[PDB]
Amino acid sequence: TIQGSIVAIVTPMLKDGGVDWKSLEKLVEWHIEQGTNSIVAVGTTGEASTLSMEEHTQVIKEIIRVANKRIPIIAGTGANSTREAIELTKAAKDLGADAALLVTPYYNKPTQEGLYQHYKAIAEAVELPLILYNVPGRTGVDLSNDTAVRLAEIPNIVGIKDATGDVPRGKALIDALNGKMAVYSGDDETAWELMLLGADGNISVTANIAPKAMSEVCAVAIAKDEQQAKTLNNKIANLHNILFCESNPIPVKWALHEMGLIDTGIRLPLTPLAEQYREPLRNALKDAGII
Amino acid sequence: TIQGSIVAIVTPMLKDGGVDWKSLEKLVEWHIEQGTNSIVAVGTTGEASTLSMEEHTQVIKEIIRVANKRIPIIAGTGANSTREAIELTKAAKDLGADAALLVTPYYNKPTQEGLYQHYKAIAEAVELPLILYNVPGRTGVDLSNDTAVRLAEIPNIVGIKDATGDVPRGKALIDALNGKMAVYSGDDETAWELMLLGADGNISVTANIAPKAMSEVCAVAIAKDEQQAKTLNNKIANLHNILFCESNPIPVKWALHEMGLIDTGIRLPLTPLAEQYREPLRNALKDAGII
Ligand SMILES: NC[C@H](O)CC[C@H](N)C(=O)O
Ligand SMILES: NC[C@H](O)CC[C@H](N)C(=O)O
Repeated sequence: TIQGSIVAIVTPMLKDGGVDWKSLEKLVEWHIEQGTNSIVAVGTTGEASTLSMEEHTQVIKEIIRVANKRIPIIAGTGANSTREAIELTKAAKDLGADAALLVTPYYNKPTQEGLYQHYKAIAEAVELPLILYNVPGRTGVDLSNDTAVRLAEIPNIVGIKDATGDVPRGKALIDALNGKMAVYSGDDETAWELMLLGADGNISVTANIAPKAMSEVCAVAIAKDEQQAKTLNNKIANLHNILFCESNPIPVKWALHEMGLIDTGIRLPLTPLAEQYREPLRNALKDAGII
Repeated sequence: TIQGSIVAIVTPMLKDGGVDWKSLEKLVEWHIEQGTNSIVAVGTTGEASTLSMEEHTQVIKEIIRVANKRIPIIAGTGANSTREAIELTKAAKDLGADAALLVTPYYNKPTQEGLYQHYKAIAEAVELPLILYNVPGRTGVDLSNDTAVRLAEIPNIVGIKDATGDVPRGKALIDALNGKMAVYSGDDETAWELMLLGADGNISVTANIAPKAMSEVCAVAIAKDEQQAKTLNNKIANLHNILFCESNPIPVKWALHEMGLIDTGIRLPLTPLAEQYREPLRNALKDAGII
């Protein structure tokens, strides 16, 4: 169901590290304006890790309050604790979220069976649509294809954000599923292919700075028009790259700063994009005509 | 300054998942009797991840209580949020812990400067001996040896638990430091060796089930008695592989239960040891002469 360009929105902040609400609001209007099809409130890009449970909720609320049921809101509710995860996902449901995005427990390295029990428990406790998120590189674990298929077997588990970048792998998964649950790309670099291979959209980082372009690439990629997917994606490829020259979302948050859309806020352990990649990013933004 | 066999103690649980204060005290009293030099309260092996801040504090509290100041107690105060890490570290300092172990921020993948700043911030915020902890495999990040050496400059940043298993790298660190801060092995398998090369001890998983044996091994390798370290390690060198047949602390918590010391308690996303590894471990234990 949820399709298109789904931007994983940053959580704008002030120089001191407090959430920047006036700037958060403006960004939601701007995505809805620009053609963004949905939004993940407080995902990895949203500095979920450095936000308190209250800020997590406040943001989820604000994004839902400014969206005003105009486009669906997916609430970031992952945790490396099953219990903790149930608490954020219910909070989300109560706040009126359309769906929840739960990354695989990071750092405690659960077994594949633990990964199965973890999600099932969450699925049977809060009646909300749930979208799994696999990004081994960050978590320390890797939700196998077979595990994903066992889970698509659960009422409430409706999709899986796939950030491997491993396309044929992503393809195997989409095929094995036969439409039982959605798949979205969690890798901007190869999202156009994944969607061209039948993925329901991209939970995009690049979409923070180029929402129109992206939703256009998504539309035509889900539409199965190979050449336009390539042709329009190519206009923004350089961006999928330069936005990870440092850990996401260090750069995109600097990208948005150069765009004049947010202040330089970012919570430690994260840091402002290193002075070294600031001209390199500034040009890439100019080559793409975003400024 | 704290040296020898340092056990990352498990956090015993009842079938329902709540802490087993009865058994926890027994294990603390039994590690002291066996020869364990220090305990790490609520670290990875102790499920810091699935215990609330309330429980996190209760456990450091109880372990500090029962030890009665007979051995030093290190508190696992790590978090991937700087502000949070500071709160966890403060509570430890208030509870009366001797030092604090802080795994590098996990999952948000900070830059090396981010790592430097993060720890620099905790050191200046809390007046307490601190022990860095690097385990790329679970965090998605790698505290470079050069960042570690930079960080050794900071007054109360007094050591680093290297879990890489990368011995050459390990010695190169021990060398560069020239005593600026203590180095511990975060890897049982190669600990005996790292210690022969200058390391101040092992923050050991195996010490959970073979405290006396590890205690023996730590001492002799700290004495630089090569053959002895080697000969004693052998007694247990196979237990270093079996305790990780699944994600630590999954195997270890079983062993302790097989040793009739704790109940089957373990929190999701983690699970009881998979049946296919139960006999194998039992016989590895029996071999070692533990059961
Ligand atoms: N308070 C919100 C929540 O902590 C954010 C999740 C973050 N990854 C963490 O476990 O710290
Ligand atoms: N102390 C509660 C806190 O949520 C612990 C979870 C944290 N992600 C950890 O690895 O320790």
